[PDB]
Amino acid sequence: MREIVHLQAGQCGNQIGAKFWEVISDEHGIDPTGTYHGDSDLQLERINVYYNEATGGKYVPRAVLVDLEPGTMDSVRSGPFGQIFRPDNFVFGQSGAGNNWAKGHYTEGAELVDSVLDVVRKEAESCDCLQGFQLTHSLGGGTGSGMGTLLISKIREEYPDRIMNTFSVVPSPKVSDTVVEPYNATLSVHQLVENTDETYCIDNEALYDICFRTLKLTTPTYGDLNHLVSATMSGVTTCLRFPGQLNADLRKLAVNMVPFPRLHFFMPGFAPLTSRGSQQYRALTVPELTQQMFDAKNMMAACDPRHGRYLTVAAVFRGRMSMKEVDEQMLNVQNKNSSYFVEWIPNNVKTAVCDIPPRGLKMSATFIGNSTAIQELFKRISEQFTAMFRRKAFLHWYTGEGMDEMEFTEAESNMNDLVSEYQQYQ
Amino acid sequence: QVRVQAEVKELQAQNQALDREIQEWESRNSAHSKNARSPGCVQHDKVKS
Amino acid sequence: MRECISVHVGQAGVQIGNACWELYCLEHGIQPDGQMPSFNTFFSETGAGKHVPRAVFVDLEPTVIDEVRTGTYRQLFHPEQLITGKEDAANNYARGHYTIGKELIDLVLDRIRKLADQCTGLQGFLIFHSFGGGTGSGFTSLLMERLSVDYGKKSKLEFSIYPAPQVSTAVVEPYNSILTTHTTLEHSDCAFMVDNEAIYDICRRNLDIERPTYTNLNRLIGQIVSSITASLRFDGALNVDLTEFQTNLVPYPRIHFPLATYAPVISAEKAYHEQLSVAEITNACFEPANQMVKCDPRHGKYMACCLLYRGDVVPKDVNAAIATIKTKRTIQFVDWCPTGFKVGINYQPPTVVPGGDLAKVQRAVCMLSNTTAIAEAWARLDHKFDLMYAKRAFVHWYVGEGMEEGEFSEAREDMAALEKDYEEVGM
Amino acid sequence: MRECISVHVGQAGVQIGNACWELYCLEHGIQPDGQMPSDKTIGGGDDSFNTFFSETGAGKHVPRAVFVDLEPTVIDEVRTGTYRQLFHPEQLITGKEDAANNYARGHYTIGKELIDLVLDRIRKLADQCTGLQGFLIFHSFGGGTGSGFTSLLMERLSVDYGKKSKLEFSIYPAPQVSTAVVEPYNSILTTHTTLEHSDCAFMVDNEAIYDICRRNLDIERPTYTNLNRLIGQIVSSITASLRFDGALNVDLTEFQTNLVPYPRIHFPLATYAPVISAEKAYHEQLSVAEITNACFEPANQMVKCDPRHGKYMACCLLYRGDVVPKDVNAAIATIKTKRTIQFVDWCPTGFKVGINYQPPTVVPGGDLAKVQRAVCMLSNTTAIAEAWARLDHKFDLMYAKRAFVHWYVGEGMEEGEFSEAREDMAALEKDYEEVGMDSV
Amino acid sequence: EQMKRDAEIARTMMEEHERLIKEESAAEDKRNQAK
Amino acid sequence: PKVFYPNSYKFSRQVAVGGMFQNNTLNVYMEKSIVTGPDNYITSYDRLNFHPSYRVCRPSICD
Ligand SMILES: Nc1nc2c(ncn2[C@@H]2O[C@H](COP(=O)(O)OP(=O)(O)OP(=O)(O)O)[C@@H](O)[C@H]2O)c(=O)[nH]1
Ligand SMILES: Nc1nc2c(ncn2[C@@H]2O[C@H](COP(=O)(O)OP(=O)(O)OP(=O)(O)O)[C@@H](O)[C@H]2O)c(=O)[nH]1
Ligand SMILES: Nc1nc2c(ncn2[C@@H]2O[C@H](COP(=O)(O)OP(=O)(O)O)[C@@H](O)[C@H]2O)c(=O)[nH]1
Ligand SMILES: [Mg+2]
Ligand SMILES: [Mg+2]
Repeated sequence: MREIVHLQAGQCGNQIGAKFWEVISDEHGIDPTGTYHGDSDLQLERINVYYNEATGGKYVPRAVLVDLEPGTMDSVRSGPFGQIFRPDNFVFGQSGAGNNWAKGHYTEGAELVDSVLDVVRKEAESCDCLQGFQLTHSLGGGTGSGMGTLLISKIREEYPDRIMNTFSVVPSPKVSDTVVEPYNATLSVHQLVENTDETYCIDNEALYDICFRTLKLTTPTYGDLNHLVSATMSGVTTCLRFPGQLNADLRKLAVNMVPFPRLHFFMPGFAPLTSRGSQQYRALTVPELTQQMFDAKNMMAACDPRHGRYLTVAAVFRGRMSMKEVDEQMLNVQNKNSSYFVEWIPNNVKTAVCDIPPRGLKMSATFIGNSTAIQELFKRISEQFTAMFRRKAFLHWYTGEGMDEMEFTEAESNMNDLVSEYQQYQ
Repeated sequence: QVRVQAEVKELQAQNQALDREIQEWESRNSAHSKNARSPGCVQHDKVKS
Repeated sequence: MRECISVHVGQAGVQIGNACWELYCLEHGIQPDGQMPSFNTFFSETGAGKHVPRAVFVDLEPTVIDEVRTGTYRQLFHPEQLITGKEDAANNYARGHYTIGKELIDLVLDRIRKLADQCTGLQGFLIFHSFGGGTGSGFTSLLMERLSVDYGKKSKLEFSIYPAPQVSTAVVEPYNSILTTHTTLEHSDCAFMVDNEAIYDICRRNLDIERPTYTNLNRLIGQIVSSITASLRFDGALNVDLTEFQTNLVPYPRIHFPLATYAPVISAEKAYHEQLSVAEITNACFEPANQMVKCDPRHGKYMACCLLYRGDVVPKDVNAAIATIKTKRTIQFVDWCPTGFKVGINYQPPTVVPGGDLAKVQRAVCMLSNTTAIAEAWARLDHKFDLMYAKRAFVHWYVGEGMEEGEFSEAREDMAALEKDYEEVGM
Repeated sequence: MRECISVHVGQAGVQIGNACWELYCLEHGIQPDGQMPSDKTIGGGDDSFNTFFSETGAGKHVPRAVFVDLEPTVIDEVRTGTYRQLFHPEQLITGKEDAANNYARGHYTIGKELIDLVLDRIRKLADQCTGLQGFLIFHSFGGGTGSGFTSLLMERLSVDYGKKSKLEFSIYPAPQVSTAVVEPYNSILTTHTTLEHSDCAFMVDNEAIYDICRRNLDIERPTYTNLNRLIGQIVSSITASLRFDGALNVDLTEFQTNLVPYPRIHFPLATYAPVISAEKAYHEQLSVAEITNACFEPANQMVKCDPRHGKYMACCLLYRGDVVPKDVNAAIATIKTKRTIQFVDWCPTGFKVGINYQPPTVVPGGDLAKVQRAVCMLSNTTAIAEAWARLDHKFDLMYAKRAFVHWYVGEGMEEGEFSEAREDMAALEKDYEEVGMDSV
Repeated sequence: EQMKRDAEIARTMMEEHERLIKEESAAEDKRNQAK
Repeated sequence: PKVFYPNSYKFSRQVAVGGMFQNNTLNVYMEKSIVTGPDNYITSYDRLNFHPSYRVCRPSICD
């Protein structure tokens, strides 16, 4: 019907990938063996969107785990929800790219591309009618950023009707690991401004700042942020899986959000995040829930909307919940503010609602934001590409495999096309 | 910050101008009805006719 | 033999049709799985003792049809009638018009053919839809155009949810609403409309109900449709055939968009204390609150007014209260309509749904107004479209899926002609 | 078909109608559920309830009254009391924010959000009338809603309706024992907006009913529930001639032309003569003559005002029970020819007598007894000009040092409105003195 | 019926939160063991 | 050491982690009504919004 074939890339993907199928499978009542032990018959009617049925009534996900050091596949297979995949799908190389885009794009990665498309094209032909794909990855390294730009532009080559959606961790400079994160990130958008056209923006700096104020956590391990990431990639395709009082699938959210075809970088955020000490005293109604979607600290991308102006807003709700409190509450926020929300878009809110909440909650929601303040995240990573590239600090690590000095400049103003296009609409 | 404070004071003055005009229009409409009814009554003139 | 064929298209269509067909099935003595432990206006009969509705359900997203196909009405319909696409229209007039609906328009028209050959005295179709979505604009436009050029001069009535001023869920809703109004301006006999924001206000105010869902609206729309079509099933003092609205309400062939309301919308805890006589309910129809479409009533003058009374009603009460309404000279009727009204009466009182909220009232009125007031809604629905189309927002998807840039413009002018036509027939 | 619209206002108006409407559900056979019981519902020969109660097609009776205040805690004891389902729930208007004992708060600030709303529920109740005999305002000269909003209703009812009767019942602030300090600012500022737009207004002190209870009813420490039974008996006796037929039937429209000699002297004071505790009713005969001689006493008034210092302009005696009218006319000749009871020398006729057949009833728990006949005197004596020489002095001391005026001028009122409504009672203190003078 | 369902759901969520509290006390005692 | 009153701080650290509550939100609040009913939504600046109760003689728009 409306299926999606999942794909991963790199270490930063598989930790979000293996946390994803710990969440989707627990929403469908599926054991790590794969056989169904649920409670409602409604949990299995649209299980064919992500999964596939083997013999014996066992279900296999439609996912391919891609990396370039075989220690990463041993990390995920040995995990709790990790033996579920068909073992003919862990496609990897052996000689690591090693935070080198030019390896993962030109020389090392392209040795493996003819293999990885076969497991892509066999799980997509098993489908009857495609809707799209998924890539979970980052934009800091070279094993997953540069293969990720390979693996999209050679998958638009084949299935360019069906709408593809990637989910990208964009690297902040305030909490950074490697030195050359400008050199991989500011040019990897050259094939993500064009080829996916559905891409989300998650910052590791803002993912910490959720975890100090709202959650108020002491020790945030990397297994709890991917909890927070995989519970909002799930929410944007719950209408596509579960029945809705007013629903909107994946393609419907594209045609109503993006005003012009190169502005598709989003601002996700989960609604009812609350701490374990202040959980009981907190009210759970709908005007309380819109108190928390439109914050500046419950936003997973490290850019502040009040330094910009909103283009459009979606908010996919969940639960058994009324419909005047959806609609009249979000007219209210649009009316009382009226300055961030633009003119010449006379309604700046889209909405939707399912019937089934996430497991263990009375009601939740998922906020999607499309803001014009995201151009300060592109400004603050290209200025750090002015500094290192004037005196040519690190270009020899990637140019032993062949890129002249202007292919970085060609994809500089191709990225700096995108800064000004938010400016002209503000 | 200082220019936004200037516009806040501007819109407060505009608000009090419209509030004064609401008061004057309410008094005018009530006094117009009061002076308009005073000869005769309503619909009993029709029944008597 | 006053048979009508009902097609529900759009999610608004099928979710209204759920409440409509539970209301019609409880109207007669039909138990809901089909059997029975006058009904030939909407139901065919098979000699095992089974009743089959004259209904075709269609959407291009399978889950909203499949919940009907699995739920408690699975044995009501011949299960080929629940038509279902593969890929959703994705809120896209071009996709539901030019690209996606070309796989399913043939199936729905052939099942319409088989039902109209099952029928024998055919009178009209009831097409249930909205002005919000791709399959609620484009597929309905193709359906109406093909049924007009195929069946002839038979009454294709359409029922429309209307886009409110400050209430919408989409962003691009002026675009597809002005497009479906342009291309369905010609081949629908009449188009009733309702406003969700006004039903929200009535649900807050008259019925004492806070936070209403969509079932609490679709029950009211079911009561409206049943009060329209009680005349064909049950006979009364002054019956009104369904063709009579075409020569009655609309004066010029672009003005076929009348409004409606239904006056004793009242909960049990207040209707236990209040009596509701005929003069009371027909005076109560004309409040600016108790209408069902948001237009300011007092800024417009009335053209015609078709009242439908249901239950115990004596005709002199009607004929006195009508002149009582007329003589006030603030309810401005146009100076080229001295007749004013058109009234019908049926004997069988309004019924009650299980799990319901409208109180059982002995008599009820549904009034069909034709006002001049809706020029403000057409002014604002042209204005929002004009605000977005100054700099080409959201257009490139629809132009990649099948219209050039000029067809939005010619629909803009072919809709603005209607707003000039109201000032023409107003002055 | 005759009718009254008993519109209340104020927190001392809802507590009066709680004890007023329980009397009218007992005069008729009406249950608190509203439906008539089984014995009277087959014949249906009685249509005496149409003055006050409506009648729906399913056989339920809903009264004609709207309850108004800005304090949401005395209406919310009606929506949970015994009379939960009698009143129509759209006739209990109730505001969130208070009035808080300021006239100017209850005329200009808060009351404008309810002046439109209550004038739509009034228009329902007065629309069923073939003929409206008159309204019945129950208010108080004490605080915000009962004194401020009442003046806002008077300037909007008469503009709406016009030459239609509107009787008024009102407490009057006591000489010595009152319960407020801003109170004389109100009672001078509510008479001035009632001198034009009220056809009649009765006068009652709660202090004089505190005196009759230690004296006649033989009750020590009376509560506020026992003040609204006495007032509730009078408003029965005024309106009983509409509902139950009599020998001398006297309507509401009869009074307002038959008590006022000059058109700003509409402040008559009233009394109820046979109030006897049920012990002493076993001891005392209660004839028709001796309960006429017991209205003109120096102790059975209801305003603290002894009319020995004034001349009686007129009386309007209304009788109820079993009376025969040879024996009424024997007693009125005694009171005219008695020397002390002063009559103004431009009224040689003097009186107005009314007769009705229904005896007064007994509410269960009421301290009053079942007495075979009862009267209700109505007079506007000259002596009431004494009582304004007490209240208008109490306005003058406070306004000399300008005490308490800063809440009023800040709550949407101009300072000049105390001056013009002070000079206005500098005429009415003289207007009684010109007509009490003997003829020249 | 709706009131009974809502009370039952509230009891289920409070039981789950007590389970979370016990799990975190166990983990802190494990850290104290690691000391 | 018979009695012991030590200054505990576990709740103070537990609440003061991450900085105090400062409100960072888009402006959301409803201007409420004055008449207390579930119906009868009257604000100062949006008066005349009530249920016009049923009238025998004339409709509401011609008072
Ligand atoms: N009365 C009623 N209206 C509804 C209901 N559900 C949605 N609507 C209205 O329908 C409008 C949107 O309908 P559409 O945009 O056509 O969505 P759709 O019917 O699914 O059409 P497609 O998305 O193309 O399949 C919204 O503005 C809602 O107000 C419902 O259950 N009852
Ligand atoms: N006779 C009588 N007097 C009462 C009764 N209840 C209160 N009072 C008196 O009436 C005054 C009460 O203040 P009111 O002005 O009536 O209260 P209000 O009308 O709601 O005005 P605000 O309290 O300011 O809102 C006081 O003087 C009380 O002595 C009653 O039941 N019977
Ligand atoms: N969500 C998540 N992000 C991680 C984790 N480990 C590293 N990262 C992010 O990954 C970025 C570095 O890119 P990298 O993971 O090396 O790309 P790779 O070459 O594909 O492994 C850093 O900025 C981290 O923020 C993890 O366990 N979970
Ligand atoms: Mg749809
Ligand atoms: Mg009070």
